[PDB]
Amino acid sequence: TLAELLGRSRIAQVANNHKPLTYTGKKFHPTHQIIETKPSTLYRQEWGLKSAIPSKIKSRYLVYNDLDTLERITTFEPRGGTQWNRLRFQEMGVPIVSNIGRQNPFFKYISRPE
Amino acid sequence: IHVVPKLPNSKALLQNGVPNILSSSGFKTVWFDYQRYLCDKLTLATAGQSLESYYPFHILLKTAGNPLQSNIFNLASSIHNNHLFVENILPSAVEHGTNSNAVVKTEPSRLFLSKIKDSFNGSDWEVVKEEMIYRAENEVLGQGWLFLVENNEKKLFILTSNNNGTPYYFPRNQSFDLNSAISIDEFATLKQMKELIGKSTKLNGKVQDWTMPIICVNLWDHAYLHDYGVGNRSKYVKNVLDNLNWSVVNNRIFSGI
Amino acid sequence: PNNNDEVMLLQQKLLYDEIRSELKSLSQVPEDEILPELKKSLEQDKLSDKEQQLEAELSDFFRNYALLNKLFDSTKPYPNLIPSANDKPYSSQELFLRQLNHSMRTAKLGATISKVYYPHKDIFYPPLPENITVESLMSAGVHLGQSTSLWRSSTQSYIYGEYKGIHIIDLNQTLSYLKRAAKVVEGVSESGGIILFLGTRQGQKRGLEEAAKKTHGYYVSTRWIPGTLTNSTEISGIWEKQEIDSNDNPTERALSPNETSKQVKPDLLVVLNPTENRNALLEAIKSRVPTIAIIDTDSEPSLVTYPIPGNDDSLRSVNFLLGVLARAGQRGLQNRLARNNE
Amino acid sequence: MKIQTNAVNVLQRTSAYLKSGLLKETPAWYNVVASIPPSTKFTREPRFKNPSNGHIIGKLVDVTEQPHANNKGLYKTRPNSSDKRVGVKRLYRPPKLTYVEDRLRSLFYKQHPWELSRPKILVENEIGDENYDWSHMLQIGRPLDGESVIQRTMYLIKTKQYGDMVEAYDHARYEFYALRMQEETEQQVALEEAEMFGSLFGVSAIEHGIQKEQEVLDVWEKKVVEETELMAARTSN
Ligand SMILES: [Mg+2]
Repeated sequence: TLAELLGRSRIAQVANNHKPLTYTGKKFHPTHQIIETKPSTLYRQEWGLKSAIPSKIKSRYLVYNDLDTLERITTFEPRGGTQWNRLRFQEMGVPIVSNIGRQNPFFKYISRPE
Repeated sequence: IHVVPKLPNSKALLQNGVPNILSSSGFKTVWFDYQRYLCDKLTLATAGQSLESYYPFHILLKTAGNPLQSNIFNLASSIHNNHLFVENILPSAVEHGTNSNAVVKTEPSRLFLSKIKDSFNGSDWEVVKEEMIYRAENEVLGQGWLFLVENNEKKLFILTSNNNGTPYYFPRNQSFDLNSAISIDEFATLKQMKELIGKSTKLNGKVQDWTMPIICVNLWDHAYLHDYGVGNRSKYVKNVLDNLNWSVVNNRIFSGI
Repeated sequence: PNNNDEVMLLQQKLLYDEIRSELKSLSQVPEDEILPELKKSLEQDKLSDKEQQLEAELSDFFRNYALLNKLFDSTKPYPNLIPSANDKPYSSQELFLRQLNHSMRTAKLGATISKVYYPHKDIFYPPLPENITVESLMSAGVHLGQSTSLWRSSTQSYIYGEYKGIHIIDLNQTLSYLKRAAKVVEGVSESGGIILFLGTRQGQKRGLEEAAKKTHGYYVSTRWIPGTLTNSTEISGIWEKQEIDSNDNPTERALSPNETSKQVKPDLLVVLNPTENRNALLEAIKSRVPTIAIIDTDSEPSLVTYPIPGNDDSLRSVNFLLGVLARAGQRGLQNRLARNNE
Repeated sequence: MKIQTNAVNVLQRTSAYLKSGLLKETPAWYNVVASIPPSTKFTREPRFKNPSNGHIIGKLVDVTEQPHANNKGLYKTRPNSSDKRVGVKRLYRPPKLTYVEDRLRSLFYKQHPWELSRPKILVENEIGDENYDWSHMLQIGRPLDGESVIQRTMYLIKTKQYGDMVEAYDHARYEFYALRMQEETEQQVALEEAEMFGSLFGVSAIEHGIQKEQEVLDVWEKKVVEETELMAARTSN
């Protein structure tokens, strides 16, 4: 059915987020999912959102909150810069270690009631 | 999704391999298995990204300058190189499946043999083949690729790559093995290359290289071991260079008409 | 095998450059250096029977193809390329042509690409209306309506539900409405009617121009002049009309001034963005011109004869629906040109 | 806006022009529209089911269907005020589509904030071509991301291998960690191996950031100096 397809659509895959797109507090990790469009689609203002992104946007990365609003605009910011922070961390090749010597969370360890 | 290209006369290739070079089992390893292995890994690496809509040759150029995309570059370079090798060693590029053609006598063209003499100080094609076999045995300790390339100055020269090294982009030719020791002359070449890459003003730190391959020989174990065995890779390279498809190799040389 | 043939020409080409270069060298030398010495030689020379042969053979050869000739009358690719010397490196132009050769043959070796969306193919390879699925419509984003805050409740029956603060258009109805609209375009095209494609949102021109081209129709991408249909004589009378046969070939018959001032009304109007083209829709109603339009959740369905429920804000969705309608028109045109042949 | 009449009746208004003789020649569209009638009802249509979750719309539970006591310990013997209000509006309001997967998606990205930094392409290729076997997480054609985990979790609960959604989710999460660790190593090793064979790179990611920060820090230097000189003059007053 159409409902089944919609639930699995790429737009459905992005978790609902209404966090401020302009946040001036302390940032410790990414808050919005970066959206990327290919160069061919960018030439046609196609991002896979509800409406065409304004042609003024030359970046290929954005973050958004609402597909449409009462102001008849998309709420988005044309930035994708948290990906470069992650890739620069990867280039520094420093593994993240636990200062408390806890078990690795990414391994299925056999824990006990200690 | 990147899919393995269909090859001309594929039924013959799956039955009698490539005559005088590979058997049926040897060709299944190099192309039907390894090419599937590469394309699947490339699809897993690039699916969901902008690179999925680009052909492997364009992917390697786009990613050649990105250190953390080397895995994608290696897969794209290997995929492009393997079909360059399988294309010039193929009995016939045209599909004589319904024409049952068994007479394909391809010989070096006049333009190729004229550029060989010009670029190799009058050496004949046979002598150049011996230099190519020698270069492969002494410069490629393990996996790699042997190329006959043409540069912007119309000169044919021999390039060898380690593992998946592209002939198109000199910063990624991977012609020097730094695991072993290098001479001061090799270090000078590397130092000069680094200076050229630093003169580029582009924010992507990319340079212009117009080198193009003419002949490609796969020096990976996936191509020779099963039929020749460890240590007999020079007998494999000799057979490949003696049974090249010159309809393809001649077409790779720019004529200008 | 035949390279020598080209070599024979190049030889002459090189010789021609040599002759021209030293023709210009003698154009600088003063006449006092050459002329008197040259004339003196002739004064000290005696013509022979053979020398005289060319004395008059060249006079006529120069009095026939230089003086008594008509100065005027009442390698195919890149024919202006200046090839470089075989010793010199490739020129910038030759490198471009050398790269183009590589692009055709080698650049696409290694893999083929399947199941990847290319935006241009929506315009140049639109599907037929019978092969369209809900999946295809959904892939194009046609189901994404407006914000629930902007709902025009007259569209209620087209809505499948609300999701992520927007109304989801029911693609099952979109498909049925699209098929009906496509058949209308095909009918009008097969009947020889004038089909006008109107869309004034940025980026729609390319789709609009190709749609008109493949249906032998017309398009407007810039601005709908208010009165184009109701005040046609004051706006469009000056522009040229033409007579055409059943094969859409110009008959070439000159048109009487009476025939060139008559209103030429479209037989069918397709509107990509009806919410911004109220003027055109009202003129179509006044002029009894049937209309097709994409109706988004905030758009009034009753203003058009054949609504197509769908997202009107995305160029992909619009160009997908326009492409289907354009191909439907093309099939009607091809069926009309075929019945004329047989 | 009023339901318009004149857009859908062009055929009937035209037919009056032709019958009277006001219009001599039949238009080319006339026959086509006659064979394909426009839809002219423009009605609001009721709906009795939410297509997403199959919830029934328009059903009233009668007191006879609630024989047992409630959470408060009281029996229901009469309709309550809500039961006595007409609910016709619910039949016509577009149903809110909901999905269990949406709850897991929000959880996954709350647990793994940096997965958001991995760019996602929302442009679809062809939804109808997706032939996925969710017995395994990796699939040819799609990236490895949070959605791979969600779809794997649903397959586990659908095959009844796990009963609780949490257990299926945790099982899928570990499969995701294993695949992510193999990719982080393939990239590190590929870079290391290339440098060992003489690969050269112009600008690294760290270098790219330094250059961009310099461009900004240079403009900032000028403005700071300018605004630290206007203050000195303005304050002198
Ligand atoms: Mg809209």
